Amino acid sequence: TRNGRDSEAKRLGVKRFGGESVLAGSIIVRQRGTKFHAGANVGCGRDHTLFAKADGKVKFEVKGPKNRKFISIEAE
Amino acid sequence: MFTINAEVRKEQGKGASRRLRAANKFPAIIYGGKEAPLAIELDHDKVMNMQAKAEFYSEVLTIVVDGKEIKVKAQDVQRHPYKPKLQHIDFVRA
Amino acid sequence: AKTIKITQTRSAIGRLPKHKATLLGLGLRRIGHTVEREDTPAIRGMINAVSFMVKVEE
Amino acid sequence: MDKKSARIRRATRARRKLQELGATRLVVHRTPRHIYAQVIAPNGSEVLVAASTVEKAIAEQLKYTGNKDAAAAVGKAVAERALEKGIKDVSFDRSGFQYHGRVQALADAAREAGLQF
Amino acid sequence: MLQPKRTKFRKMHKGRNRGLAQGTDVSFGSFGLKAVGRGRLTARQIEAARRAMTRAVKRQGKIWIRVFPDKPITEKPLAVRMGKGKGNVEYWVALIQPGKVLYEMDGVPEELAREAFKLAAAKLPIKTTFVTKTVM
RNA sequence: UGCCUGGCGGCCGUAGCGCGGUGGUCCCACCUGACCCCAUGCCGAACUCAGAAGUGAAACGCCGUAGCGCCGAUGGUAGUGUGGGGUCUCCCCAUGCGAGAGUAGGGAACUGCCAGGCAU
RNA sequence: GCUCAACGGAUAAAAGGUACUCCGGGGAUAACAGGCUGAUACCGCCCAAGAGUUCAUAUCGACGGCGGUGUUUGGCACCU
RNA sequence: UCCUCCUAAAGAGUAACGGAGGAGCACGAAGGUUGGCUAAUCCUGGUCGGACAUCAGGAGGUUAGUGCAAUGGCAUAAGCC
RNA sequence: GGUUCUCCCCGAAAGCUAUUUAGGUAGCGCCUCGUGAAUUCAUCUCCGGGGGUAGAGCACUGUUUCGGCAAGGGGGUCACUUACCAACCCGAUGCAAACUGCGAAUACCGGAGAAUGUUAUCACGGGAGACACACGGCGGGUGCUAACGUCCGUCGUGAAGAGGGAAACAACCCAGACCGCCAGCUAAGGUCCCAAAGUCAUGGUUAAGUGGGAAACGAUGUGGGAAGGCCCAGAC
Ligand SMILES: [Mg+2]
Ligand SMILES: [Mg+2]
Ligand SMILES: [Mg+2]
Ligand SMILES: [Mg+2]
Ligand SMILES: [Mg+2]
Ligand SMILES: [Mg+2]
Ligand SMILES: [Mg+2]
Ligand SMILES: [Mg+2]
Ligand SMILES: [Mg+2]
Ligand SMILES: [Mg+2]
Ligand SMILES: [Mg+2]
Ligand SMILES: [Mg+2]
Ligand SMILES: [Mg+2]
Ligand SMILES: [Mg+2]
Ligand SMILES: [Mg+2]
Ligand SMILES: [Mg+2]
Ligand SMILES: [Mg+2]
Ligand SMILES: [Mg+2]
Ligand SMILES: [Mg+2]
Ligand SMILES: [Mg+2]
Ligand SMILES: [Mg+2]
Ligand SMILES: [Mg+2]
Ligand SMILES: [Mg+2]
Ligand SMILES: [Mg+2]
Ligand SMILES: [Mg+2]
Ligand SMILES: [Mg+2]
Ligand SMILES: [Mg+2]
Ligand SMILES: [Mg+2]
Ligand SMILES: [Mg+2]
Ligand SMILES: [Mg+2]
Ligand SMILES: [Mg+2]
Ligand SMILES: [Mg+2]
Ligand SMILES: [Mg+2]
Ligand SMILES: [Mg+2]
Ligand SMILES: [Mg+2]
Ligand SMILES: [Mg+2]
Ligand SMILES: [Mg+2]
Repeated sequence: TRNGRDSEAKRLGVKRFGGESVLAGSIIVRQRGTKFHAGANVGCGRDHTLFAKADGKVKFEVKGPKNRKFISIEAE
Repeated sequence: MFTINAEVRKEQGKGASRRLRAANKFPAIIYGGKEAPLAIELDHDKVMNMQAKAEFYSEVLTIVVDGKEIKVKAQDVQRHPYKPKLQHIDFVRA
Repeated sequence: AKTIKITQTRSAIGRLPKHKATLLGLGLRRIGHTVEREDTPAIRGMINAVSFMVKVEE
Repeated sequence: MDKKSARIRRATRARRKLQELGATRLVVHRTPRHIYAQVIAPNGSEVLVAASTVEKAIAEQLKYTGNKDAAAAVGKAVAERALEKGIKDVSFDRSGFQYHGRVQALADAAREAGLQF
Repeated sequence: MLQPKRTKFRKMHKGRNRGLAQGTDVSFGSFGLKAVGRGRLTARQIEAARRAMTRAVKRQGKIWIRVFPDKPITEKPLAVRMGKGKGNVEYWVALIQPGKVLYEMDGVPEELAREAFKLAAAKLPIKTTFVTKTVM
């Protein structure tokens, strides 16, 4: 029937990009599913938020037989 | 037996290639085998007329470049979207 | 580095923000103004962004 | 899924977790005739110590290489070999086999001989 | 008269019509009618032109239509103000870019195809030209 | 050191699929037996245990092979940042960036750790 | 313990009429006329299957195409 | 009021009485963990049995499934015991 | 509605969010003044990043046409068959804001470095104003790719900006006025007279006052270019 509706935008996306130095706990990407997967020193929260488990530099990689995207954290 | 006269291109890319066609010439390329591709420029009217005979697309042609003869076959052709004109040709070394 | 001279050749009025900011970085204050700068890739890069409104002498 | 591809699937989760944890794993492989044990470094690509029933010093003292007594012998031997190299804390990677019977005989003996897990 | 039998969505953004055509060669028949200009062909236009060329050959030979009007066009009627929801779908067009082969034909002599395509072209809102099959 | 096999990784299709050939001393596999440990929303299929009569049939591994997948230029084409222009629904010029598809072509993976069998 | 859903929730508690009307304001905003537009209207043309015994275009013309006017039905809300 | 997608111009955000839908609940297991498992669809064969029930094989390979809209995820499953 | 002397410095907004709110108001954004603080910020260069847009493509989700193959359905049997329709599949061809087995330019985040920039940056504190925007360019939704229409994004200008040009003409082009000059150079735009500057030079085109309004379409107007058919076995 009638249209006219939408919902508030959820501000998903990458918060820290490659190379960026972050403190442990910092959110690196908000996403709805695991577009990105947690790599070394990176954790996955219940809404698939990836966050730093250690102080260091953000590092995006592509790994494994499925060519999946992973975010890890390098000590700096 | 078709004989095509060509010079090697001094430039490359979109700008250079459009300037060729505004000058009644058009780019082409020769590849195949051991030698490196050879970017060239052709006279439009001369090759337009030639390629209006099925033989062009099935015979061994000879391109003459700096008084050297290269034996080729026509391989692909890009035509203008709607005019009786040629935009580009691939030749493969025969 | 080696020194080049840069002159502003058109008005800054009506230009893109990034271009104004690039003129500021060159230190050009007005049409006709000539400025002595070092010949670095960083400086050449600013000249290049606003090349349509500056003249270089080397 | 055939027996093997099925087992590898059964093994993937635990191995990723151990990989994540950076653990030194004691990896077991079982066969109808033989059983094998490897202590592999966290990089996943270096074997620090190993024992199995295909090596003659071990199979020689064994009735049948493919049973529980043999499994106890292999486990005990990796443990010893491992302790002599300073290796003590590891994690068990049952590699998709049930923690049971032979695998468990191997595990129990490895612990018995001072290997910590 | 051509129309999609069903669609995912009823209505469509206006959008734009930039670019050159894909499908610029005579790929089925012997001769083709090609767009030289840019624009919209309605289903009624496509039909009017198909009829004309088909009279012209006395339903001999064979005819192909390379375009399909899959874009729904809406309109607001008289005495309605702006807004209050998007208009109602009234008809369907195909978006045409320079170079699109519109119709193909074979099984007739070239002279007759040119005539038939001449009659058809007089029904269309975009300039066209007559084209032939080409080796490669 | 060389061939062969098993395990664990790197790499993530130039690495896969198919088709043909090929291997069992060893390893692997099927296999034998099953009261029992243990198991089947039924089933010893699977999981599991005790084994060694048979076979490499299947699977697996190796070698071959361009039907397919995959990779893939050069050149042109499309788009586009900045500046300028036209007949401004769209385009053109200068400059910089420059695809996608297709073409030639590549391609029957590469590689580390440990262990076992064989040979010189 | 509130569908305080008018969902940052004026009160625990509330519908209407005014052509008998009134004040403060707005061309911030409607009705007339102007203006912009020209889908619609009106006028003209392009193609020509067909009507016209025969014959497309004397007189007309299907399916479609392109325009001109400002001129109807409207759109807008720029002036008052 | 709230959620999902597009408009939205490849970071976030972004309007209209723009284009499409959904929520105002459910669940003590439909939560936790250990252990295990793997769809759809099609072809062939098979009592009653039919285009379609349950059985077997083969192709297929997640097109299934996810309490519910949409989108993003999901095989190490997040799906199923 | 009106709000009264002078000079100087800086200099907005017409947006977000909430509002019995919508021409009101509040917080934030943007202005000013003061205090303090970092190599704080900007441009460029190199370095480290994620993209799913333009474009393309058609494996996916849909849509689409031609050909092959085909289960199935509609019709005739009194199980078999018909010039019918036929999904899937194979080959070929297009279309997509809510398609993606591809994918830019730009833009954005981060590191480092020089030059430049009257700190341009951030923090706290005193004072606000503003929350009717307009046109133009680009990318779009809506509308008819109608509107001096309407709604977002982004830049420019007007607003709050004089001067030169576009006859006149906020919003377009050039350009930013501290004051004085009866000096000089330029910008856009111009140089026969009104009217400052070429009745300039050189090679062409046009004959329509085209230039100095308007499409499909029509035509031995005329200029340039590359080919072809017939022809002294006599062509037109
Ligand atoms: Mg260019
Ligand atoms: Mg068995
Ligand atoms: Mg075999
Ligand atoms: Mg080859
Ligand atoms: Mg390149
Ligand atoms: Mg690329
Ligand atoms: Mg490419
Ligand atoms: Mg490819
Ligand atoms: Mg060895
Ligand atoms: Mg409210
Ligand atoms: Mg009365
Ligand atoms: Mg009364
Ligand atoms: Mg009054
Ligand atoms: Mg008004
Ligand atoms: Mg009026
Ligand atoms: Mg208005
Ligand atoms: Mg008036
Ligand atoms: Mg975005
Ligand atoms: Mg963006
Ligand atoms: Mg669940
Ligand atoms: Mg599990
Ligand atoms: Mg059946
Ligand atoms: Mg000032
Ligand atoms: Mg209230
Ligand atoms: Mg970079
Ligand atoms: Mg596109
Ligand atoms: Mg078909
Ligand atoms: Mg402040
Ligand atoms: Mg307000
Ligand atoms: Mg407002
Ligand atoms: Mg606005
Ligand atoms: Mg307006
Ligand atoms: Mg004002
Ligand atoms: Mg004037
Ligand atoms: Mg000034
Ligand atoms: Mg004068
Ligand atoms: Mg005139």
